[PDB]
Amino acid sequence: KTFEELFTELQHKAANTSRTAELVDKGVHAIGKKVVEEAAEVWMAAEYEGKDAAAEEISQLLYHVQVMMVARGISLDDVYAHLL
Amino acid sequence: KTFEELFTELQHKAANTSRTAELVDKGVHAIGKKVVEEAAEVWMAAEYEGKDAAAEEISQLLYHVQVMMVARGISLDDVYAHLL
Amino acid sequence: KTFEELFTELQHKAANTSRTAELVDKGVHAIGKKVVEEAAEVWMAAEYEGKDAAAEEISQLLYHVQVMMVARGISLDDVYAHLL
Amino acid sequence: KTFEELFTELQHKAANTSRTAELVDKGVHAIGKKVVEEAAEVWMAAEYEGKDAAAEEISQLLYHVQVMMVARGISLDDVYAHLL
Repeated sequence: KTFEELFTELQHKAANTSRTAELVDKGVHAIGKKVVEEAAEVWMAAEYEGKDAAAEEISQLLYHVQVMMVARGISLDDVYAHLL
Repeated sequence: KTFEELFTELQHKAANTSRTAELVDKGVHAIGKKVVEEAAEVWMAAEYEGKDAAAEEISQLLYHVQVMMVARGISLDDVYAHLL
Repeated sequence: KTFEELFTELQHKAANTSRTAELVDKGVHAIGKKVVEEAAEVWMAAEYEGKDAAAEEISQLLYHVQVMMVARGISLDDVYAHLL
Repeated sequence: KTFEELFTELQHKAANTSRTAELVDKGVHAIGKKVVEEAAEVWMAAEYEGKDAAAEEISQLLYHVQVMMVARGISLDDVYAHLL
């Protein structure tokens, strides 16, 4: 249920394709389009929709950011080190 | 050092202003501009820069996403419930 | 060759589908994804690529902005009135 | 009143500062933030607001795209050549 647990789950699913979202294969460009569209959706939901809708969009944004981390070999420690 | 720990730290700093980034006062629009500009920076860094640069940009994005959550009263449980 | 001429060409192609890009049918959400992704690409090219590459990305952005105008029934006069 | 005329007006105002918006001085990064935030505003207005509000946001996006062209030395011919 932790951010760290779900991330390790994604690193394993990326070790290989046709089941769960394999954007890692498509690459940075494809993942970047999603990050960018989701950020706009997060802003949109935060402004016009309810808390639940905003939380759903935020989860999609986080998911794609995590996928981008997996695609570039970035770890939670690398990111956390900067969150300070 | 956990995503959950840093988030609770921000919820407290939002209980009041002029010290650490108080975007919560400015509102959703101000935070949204940041989320959107940071997403594009994340994509840019992921494509042209190194792993560390990408991780720094990602941390900035996550920070602003967390701020947006604080501003809208969204909790980690709300978001995590959707990450599944 | 004028912005105004190409726009009127697009308004006609939207009067009906399967030839040239018919995003008007898919709707605002689909065109919005493109505008938001191209905006980031424009920023990216402007920063890391040459003038021609940046011009190509800018043309893609303008095209999708124009499509959004068509999809929402917005005219050049409506927009131009605000450009002042 | 034409896209081409307003653009030539901006090229002259960029020949020098403190009157009309001088982004050109601040550079690509500052203009890029605007392009990226305006694209999200364009999408937002297109989805939730009226035609006029969408037109106003579109005008702001075009203005900044034009400024970006000025800042990078890109001409209308360069862009128009690609719009085909």
